[PDB]
Amino acid sequence: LPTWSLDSNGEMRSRLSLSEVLDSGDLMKFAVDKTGCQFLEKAVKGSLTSYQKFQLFEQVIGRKDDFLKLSTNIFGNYLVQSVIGISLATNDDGYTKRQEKLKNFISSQMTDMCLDKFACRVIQSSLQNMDLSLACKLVQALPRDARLIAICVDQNANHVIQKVVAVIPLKNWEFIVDFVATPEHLRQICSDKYGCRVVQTIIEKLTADSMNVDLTSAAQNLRERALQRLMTSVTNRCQELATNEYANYIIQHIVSNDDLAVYRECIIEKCLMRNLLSLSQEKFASHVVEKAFLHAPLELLAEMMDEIFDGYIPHPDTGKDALDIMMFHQFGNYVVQCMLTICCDAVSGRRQTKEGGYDHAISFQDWLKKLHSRVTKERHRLSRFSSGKKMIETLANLRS
RNA sequence: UGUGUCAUU
Repeated sequence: LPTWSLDSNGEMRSRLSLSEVLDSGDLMKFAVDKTGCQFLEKAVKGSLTSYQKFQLFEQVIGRKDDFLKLSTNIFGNYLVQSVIGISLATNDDGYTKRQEKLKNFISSQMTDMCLDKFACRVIQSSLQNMDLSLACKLVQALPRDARLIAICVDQNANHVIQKVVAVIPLKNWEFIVDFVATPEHLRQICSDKYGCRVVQTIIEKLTADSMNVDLTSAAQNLRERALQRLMTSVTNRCQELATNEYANYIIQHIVSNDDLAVYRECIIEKCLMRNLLSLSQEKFASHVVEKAFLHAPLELLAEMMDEIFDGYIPHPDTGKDALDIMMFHQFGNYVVQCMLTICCDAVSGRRQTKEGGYDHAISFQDWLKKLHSRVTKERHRLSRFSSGKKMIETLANLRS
């Protein structure tokens, strides 16, 4: 800090005024100092005269280099966000110029700011607070090449994309949806810890659910088309995605959401059906298989059940079947528990059995009887395992 | 007996 602002202890003076700091030309020293910025942050929340604001506007968001330096600073980024807020609240003759300048500063450095731990916060605040027409311009400044992948998978920058999706109309970021849906991009992004979160957020915003009822019908049509395009791409690679350590959450989200029912059915038909035994033995895809059992429409559920009970040839020597394999498998056992719980819920009326113009209770009773018969026959081996004890207890609870 | 994300003074 400037010596004029210090005690004989080398400690920032108390009773310092905002105007002293503004007048001094030393603001940049305060704004990057923990104690100095703390003072500024408190001072700018109080009453400010027109000239105090004018000075803050000039010194904090008025020149590109100082704006970037504070925006990328651990302490200064807070002051930048505060001053942007004051600027937006001050409708004097300088308003338009200030906001255009802010848009220009940010746009010109968009990628670098998004990737920065602190400046990404300035971006997010600006996107939700600036006049919408200007916030849309920021979105336009996002890169469209490999740098956009870097942004999507970045620990900081992914939150910028999530903010865009939250507070900007789809038309402005539809290019991101098309970018992500490119086969090679989808692969990279979905297979990333942060990238998969970005894709899930996009899917959520593109869903015609209770949160989108305020869209005009024209906007709904734009959304439906973008969703259809993204789902086509996801469906084209669902085997790869379902089995992946991160992308399996995306497939689960789609399968689990009633508002995505048509896409749920595509996925089940495209990569799960005929692969249930194999996928049930996978660390990540076994969770997807469970969701499919839990949410499939009755006709597909019947096909799935039929596949487990009768879809596979028993081992030529031992006579072990798919059910034997899954019940004792480290991941498969949870799929079998899921099947049983579904059937018990249905028969005990915890799950609605009417669908497709028919009451399918008879089907659930049938599947339940097959499970009960297997569990009975194999009760001794099953009782050796937590999963087996659980199934035995599940059937015991139903009887009661 | 089996997986992630949810990040600044």
